[PDB]
Amino acid sequence: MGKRVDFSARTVITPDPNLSIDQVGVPRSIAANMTFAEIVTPFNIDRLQEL
Amino acid sequence: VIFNRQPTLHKMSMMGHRVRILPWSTFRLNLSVTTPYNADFDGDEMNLHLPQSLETRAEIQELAMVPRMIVTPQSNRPVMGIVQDTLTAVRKFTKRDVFLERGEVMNLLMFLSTWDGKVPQPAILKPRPLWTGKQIFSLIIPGHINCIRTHSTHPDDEDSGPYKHISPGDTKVVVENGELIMGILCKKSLGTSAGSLVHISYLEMGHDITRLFYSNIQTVINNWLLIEGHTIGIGDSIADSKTYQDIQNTIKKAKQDVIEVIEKAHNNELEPTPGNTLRQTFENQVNRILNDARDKTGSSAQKSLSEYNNFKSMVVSGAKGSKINISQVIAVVGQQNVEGKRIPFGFKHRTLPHFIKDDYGPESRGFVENSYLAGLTPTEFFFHAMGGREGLIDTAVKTAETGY
Amino acid sequence: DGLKYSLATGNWGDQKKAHQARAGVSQVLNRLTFASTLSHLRRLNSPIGRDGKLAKPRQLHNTLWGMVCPAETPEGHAVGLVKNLALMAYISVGSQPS
Amino acid sequence: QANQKRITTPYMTKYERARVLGTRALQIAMCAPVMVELEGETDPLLIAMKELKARKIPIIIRRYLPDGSYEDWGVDELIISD
Amino acid sequence: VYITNFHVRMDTLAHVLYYPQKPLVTTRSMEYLRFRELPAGINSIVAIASYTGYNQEDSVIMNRSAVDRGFFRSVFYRSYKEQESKGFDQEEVFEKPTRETCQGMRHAIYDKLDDDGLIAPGVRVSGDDVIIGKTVTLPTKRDCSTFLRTSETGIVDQVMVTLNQEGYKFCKIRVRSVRIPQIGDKFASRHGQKGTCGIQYRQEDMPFTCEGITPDIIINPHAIPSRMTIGHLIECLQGKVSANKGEIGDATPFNDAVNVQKISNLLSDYGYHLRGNEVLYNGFTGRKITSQIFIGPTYYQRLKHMVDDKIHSRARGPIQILNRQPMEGRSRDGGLRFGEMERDCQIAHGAAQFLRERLFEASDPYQVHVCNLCGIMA
Amino acid sequence: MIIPVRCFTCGKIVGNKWEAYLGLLQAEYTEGDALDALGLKRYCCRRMLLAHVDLIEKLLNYAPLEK
Amino acid sequence: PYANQPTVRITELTDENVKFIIENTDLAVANSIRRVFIAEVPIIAIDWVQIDANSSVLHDEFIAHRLGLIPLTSDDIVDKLQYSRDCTCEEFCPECSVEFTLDVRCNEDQTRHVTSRDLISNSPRVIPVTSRNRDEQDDILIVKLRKGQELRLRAYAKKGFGKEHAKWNPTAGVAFEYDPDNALRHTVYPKPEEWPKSEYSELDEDESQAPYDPNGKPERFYYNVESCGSLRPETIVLSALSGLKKKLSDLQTQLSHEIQSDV
Amino acid sequence: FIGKIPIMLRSTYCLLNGLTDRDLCELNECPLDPGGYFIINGSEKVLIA
Amino acid sequence: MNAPPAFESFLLFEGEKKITINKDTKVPNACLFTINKEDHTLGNIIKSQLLKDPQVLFAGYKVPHPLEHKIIIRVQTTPDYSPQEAFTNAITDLISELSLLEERFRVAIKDKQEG
Amino acid sequence: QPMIYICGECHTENEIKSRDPIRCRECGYRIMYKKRTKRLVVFDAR
Amino acid sequence: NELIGQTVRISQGPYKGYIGVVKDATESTARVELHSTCQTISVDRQRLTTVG
RNA sequence: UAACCGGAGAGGGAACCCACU
Ligand SMILES: [Mg+2]
Ligand SMILES: [Zn+2]
Ligand SMILES: [Zn+2]
Ligand SMILES: [Zn+2]
Repeated sequence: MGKRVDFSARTVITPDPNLSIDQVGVPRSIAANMTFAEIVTPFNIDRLQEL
Repeated sequence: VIFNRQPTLHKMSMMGHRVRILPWSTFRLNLSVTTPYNADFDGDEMNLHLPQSLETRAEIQELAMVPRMIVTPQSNRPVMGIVQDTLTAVRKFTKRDVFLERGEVMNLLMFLSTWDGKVPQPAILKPRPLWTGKQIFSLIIPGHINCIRTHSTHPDDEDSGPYKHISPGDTKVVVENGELIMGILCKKSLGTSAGSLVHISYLEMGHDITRLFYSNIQTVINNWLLIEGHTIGIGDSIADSKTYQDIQNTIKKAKQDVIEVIEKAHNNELEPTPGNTLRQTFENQVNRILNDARDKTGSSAQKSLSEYNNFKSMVVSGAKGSKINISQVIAVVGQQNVEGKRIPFGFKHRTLPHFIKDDYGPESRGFVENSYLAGLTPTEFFFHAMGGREGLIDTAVKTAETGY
Repeated sequence: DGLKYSLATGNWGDQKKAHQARAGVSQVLNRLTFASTLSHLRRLNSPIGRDGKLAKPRQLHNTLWGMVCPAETPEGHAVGLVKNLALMAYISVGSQPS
Repeated sequence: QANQKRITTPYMTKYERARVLGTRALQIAMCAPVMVELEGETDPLLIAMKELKARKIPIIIRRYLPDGSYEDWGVDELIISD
Repeated sequence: VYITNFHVRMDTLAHVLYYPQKPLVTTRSMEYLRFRELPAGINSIVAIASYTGYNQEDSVIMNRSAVDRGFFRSVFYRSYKEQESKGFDQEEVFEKPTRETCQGMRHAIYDKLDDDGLIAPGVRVSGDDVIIGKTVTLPTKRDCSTFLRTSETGIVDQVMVTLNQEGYKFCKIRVRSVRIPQIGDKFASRHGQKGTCGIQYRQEDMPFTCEGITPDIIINPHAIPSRMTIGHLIECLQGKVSANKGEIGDATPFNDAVNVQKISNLLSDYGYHLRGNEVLYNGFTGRKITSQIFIGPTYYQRLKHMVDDKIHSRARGPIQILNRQPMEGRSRDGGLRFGEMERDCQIAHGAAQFLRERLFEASDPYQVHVCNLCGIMA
Repeated sequence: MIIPVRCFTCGKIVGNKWEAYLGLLQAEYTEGDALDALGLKRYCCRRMLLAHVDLIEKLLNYAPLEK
Repeated sequence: PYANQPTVRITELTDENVKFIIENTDLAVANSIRRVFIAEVPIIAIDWVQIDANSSVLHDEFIAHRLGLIPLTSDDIVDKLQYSRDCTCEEFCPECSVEFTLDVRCNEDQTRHVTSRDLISNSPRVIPVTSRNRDEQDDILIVKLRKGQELRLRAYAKKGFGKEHAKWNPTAGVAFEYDPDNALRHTVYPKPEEWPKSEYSELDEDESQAPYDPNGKPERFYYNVESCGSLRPETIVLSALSGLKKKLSDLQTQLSHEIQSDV
Repeated sequence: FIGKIPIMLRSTYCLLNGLTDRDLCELNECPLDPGGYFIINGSEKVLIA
Repeated sequence: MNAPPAFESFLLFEGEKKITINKDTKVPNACLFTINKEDHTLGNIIKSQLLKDPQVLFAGYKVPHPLEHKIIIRVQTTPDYSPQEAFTNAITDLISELSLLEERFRVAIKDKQEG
Repeated sequence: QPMIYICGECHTENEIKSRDPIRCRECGYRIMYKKRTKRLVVFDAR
Repeated sequence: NELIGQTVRISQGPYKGYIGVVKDATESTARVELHSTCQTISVDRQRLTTVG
């Protein structure tokens, strides 16, 4: 019913008035660890190649 | 990403968000979104899940994204409102005697996202150009929205008598054709109640527009509050010393009225209320004197405060505190209760060893005739600790039943 | 080894009745701040079971004047059960009635 | 059921509106042919939203009625809410 | 400073502060607790104002230049014990593992070790670095070397080598790491008014008095009226009076020889407003603030709940043994729990494919073969 | 531990003041006379000396690690 | 549409501080000069510390922290140095840095106070603020040593400004004030009788604040700039004005390049 | 011989009984340390009442 | 470890521009100037100097985020006149103000020294 | 290779070989501290 | 690789003068742990210089 | 009428105590 998961982080929240309600601030160290898998297409192949 | 604080009780505890990357090592979220999450920024932690498939990415973007989650189906209100500083400075901003110079107006207009680049004609053109805070808030409000609300300090007789549509106190908020005509905006206009201005914005206009309507209020009001400023201090809690004497006379007359009830009880001159025993009707009469005393001192305190007060600046705006907290800081803490009754005889027919046995007086059973500004006597301090302990227990006990 | 086991683990009794014996006696001394050390060295414990909905032992009683600190208690599920010790409060040590 | 007997709503639900976009942008990510002359965008989810507004998505939706039967609704055949 | 001999004391999880100060406003019972010999906190200058909005919901704004000058800077000592021994021939031994000789060896640098198998003090270390090189012989050899805890990233303070009560060689290594206050670090007062840092501005960006006094700390006024901590305000008043007089303030509870009016009449003599309010100017525009700001010395504390001991993420890290779900813990590189209430919230959204992505694909995707006639796995 | 070099708020140097301050306290001087004898006018600088506890003296009572 | 002409008069000049008045300028210009006083005046402080021995009870980074806050007399050397991130040299040259050395060992039974006097500079002009105090005062304590303890270190001093770190902040207190009698009423006193008068006020005791004028703007800015001891307080101001002018000139050059490269 | 009993610091049979502060600093002990605890496998233990 | 380094407030990265110009499409004769690695120190005096020009109809600045180091200045001038030349005239007047102020300050310093 | 250690009690530097019982040749004390390393330490003054 | 494990000095750029140790290396760039701060950075090899 | 190098997912659990929202 409930279990551990991959691709998740946890840290302390702190205020920021200067960004919208649908935005969220993340540290670079968390973002440099959690990954998202994009499928290559001829649109993004150059960007993914540089990446 | 999806993003939650861990005691998830309703479906606004897991809401989608867009990622923005920032230098330091904490999660940062906007201050309205604190209200569904029940966040506190006092050492809270929140955990973030990243959706891995592109299909579930689209699913979160179309179902659980946060501006889509503004109005709940629990109680057909919005969940999010203006809070904690933007609300107080909104109330101070949209008052009738608020005037802005041309540089201040352009600095504030620099923080609107939904601005056409067109500067409105000021409310005063000569001797010198002056805009009004309502006139800028009319630029914040999107589309053509129409609503009518009332301010917290709106007097009841005013609608009955004359000056109904021209209010002397600048209450009765009226927004008409997307433009603030009149009124002062509090909790009852920008908060999370039904028929509030944000709710009309969500129903008449889309969720995407209401998102910008949140962010525009927060930016421009937090950038006006650098000019206005807002504090609290020890001067905010002090009184006239005409008020102090009135409070002391109220306490003295109530405390004498307790003693005469005790004398009528000892001389068997007290007849029991029907449906009650002699003990319960004695208790009822004593608590009636003490509660009427606390209310009268509280009302005297509330009448004493000035317009420039910073306790009143929050309670009128509804941002933080209540009308009993000001009375409990300035005038009288009150009676301390344990399980609805007074402080029980933990010793043999008395409470502490500093009291005579069979002392049903106010000071012997938990009433605190001192304020928080005046400090407490040690008996009253121990009784107030005994009062706070009960609620501190009930907080810990309540959770393991409510979650089950 | 019996004295050393019972003080090292906290199971207060024989090693065979490890689940029967009460635990939480002989905690590791908190050495974070000197005030934390003093408060951990002066601490009482109520061996009525936790997570019970009975508020009455957890309450602040009138016999706590001058002997136990009314303010100080952990805010968690042990409100009123763990209670620290007032300043001039002294605990008797026992003597013969003869 | 037959095209005469369509008793469900002519409106696309929020759940269908989510899942059609997800399963179309996944196809576009796997080099399916776009049904819309795009304006230079490369995000497949924006392309799927553009095809949904353009009413050109080549998917139909099978709504299972609780008796056991179903209805097949074209995405072109029903009203997009947003 | 939790004890005076903290440098001899090899102890896990030690925190000591650079510059502790005794409080300007004290009660007469701190003399007997010896608090003014081992204090925990600094007399800050707080200002209770809504400055930018980074202090709003119980948070706090800090002076970056004061933090640069050493304000609440602390240092964290972590110590590691290790004990060689256990079999008939399976001898543990401290040495440098060699890639030709020893079997299993991490990518980490082992050149930081001395040839005893230990590091000398004064060496910078980081996450996934050896500290104690220990090998057991293989019936060639396999290591049991201990690593520095991931994300700890400190410098070795001292290394002690000795013998246990079993006559075996025994080592304890203590590692410094200084901790500068950053945003997210949890601070508090002496009045139950806690809070995490939300932003740090420099001295230029911070508001200022008629003099160049800028507050080290800014807190929100909306933490006062519901909490009703009026002792915080009286402390902030008595601290200004005591710092101008030269006296240490007296805040014993039931004194009755001191109240707010006497403190106000004292403060009126030193050239201030009698209620503690002052006229601060905006640090950005220079315009003076329309409200007058309540400001003064208040004794704040630094709690042990940093953010760098709590932040952790995961993307397909290690896996449990019995069931093939992720681990638990910041130290074991564990995963968060998508528990029974969170699946329930995702049911209530009606997002079943995200629910399946959480509970099946992100935890343990797996396949079996089952007979088509009887449903037992083949 | 030891006296800080600069005031945290002001940035004025306070690190050279401490031994002079202890010298002035070993006289008829009160604290309120000794601080402005040293020229500390702002209370941000006055709290640096007035609230300091000098634990380096207690640390020097222990034998060192070497000789 | 043009610039205004400000005037200056000094009311106090001291080795410790300067007190002066600026007329006929804007609040923004006045604040930015107040702000470049704090952040963007280049000064010399030590930034590179190598410790060869530390047998004391204060650990290494505590000592390097206390060494960085020690100010260094850089009145004219800081104008002719270069930032070490900009100089062509490898690790350090005398055109980009200044070398300091500290080798102190305690041998007597008396506690050895290591002070800022025990720093030995490479250049005689760049030294700490034990320079001239004649017409008895102590020097900046670094560490106290027991018999048998010692420390040896070598350090280098760079040019920087206080936007990086507060050790490059040349000032102690920058008092700033405009409109001492509340004539513009940028602030609003609820009970104006309770407020003490300023130092620059011109009122009798009868009156508590000036009468409101709608036409007025902020002028007559009163500054008091207190130095730490590294720069003279009179040459903090000139260097801040030159730095702000140089910054504006560089910004105008970049904008000129953008405009003529856009057309 | 019966055994060995773990023993409380700063007690009447601890080795730190009645020592002066200088002698405690000679033994690398803290004079402000109150005692009242046991040292068992090099770990302080405190009997909660 | 997520601490950004102290030099990042004022040092341009490689490939960054100190200044960027973008025309504002909503209204005529308006433009947005984005400055990298500057703060209120420069934007406030630029805004105040622009507001002395009667041919400037709108002028303002903002920082989009304090942790970011960027500043945006929006200028709108009357037709016959450009926001770009308004900006560079404000700079070349503000430099003249600072130069005059520096000269008069050093003269008053010399006059304070025995005069 | 010599690996000089320092006696905790008598502060005597002494060379002990690898795989040897820990003991100081004078006063017989059994706690050694190692020594400070030789490689460079460089710190910012921040 | 040769550079891994070697104490190095950044000799160009804003990080000039910071001593560190090389954790990882490529021909284009390398990863250096800073001795002063608790942060690991990526720097080009042109800026690096081997010391000791 | 020439020129030497090469190996990689580790790693456990139970119990108790303290603490955080
Ligand atoms: Mg909270
Ligand atoms: Zn100061
Ligand atoms: Zn150079
Ligand atoms: Zn020895």
